[PDB]
Amino acid sequence: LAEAAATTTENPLQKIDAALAQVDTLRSDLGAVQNRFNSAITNLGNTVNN
Amino acid sequence: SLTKQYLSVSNSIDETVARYKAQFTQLDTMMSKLNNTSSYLTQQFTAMNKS
Repeated sequence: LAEAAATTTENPLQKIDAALAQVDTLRSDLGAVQNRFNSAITNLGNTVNN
Repeated sequence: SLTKQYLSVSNSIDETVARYKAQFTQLDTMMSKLNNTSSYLTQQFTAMNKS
């Protein structure tokens, strides 16, 4: 479990920004995969017709 | 940042909407072709049976 804090924390922004970077990277990956999904769908439609 | 994220999401959404609509358009063109072919096939059957 998480422990309590006995002292004020330093350089909090240098951690918050790192967390934001992680979130941005994950969001980028999630957005990206959808493009591959759409390309696959279009290709599959063409292949089905053929 | 937030209205910015809105700019980004609006843009992405718009790309997706264009994609879906385009797929539908191409599909409907294929429909046009097949419908016409089958329609004249049908008339041919009707006449040759009326024979």
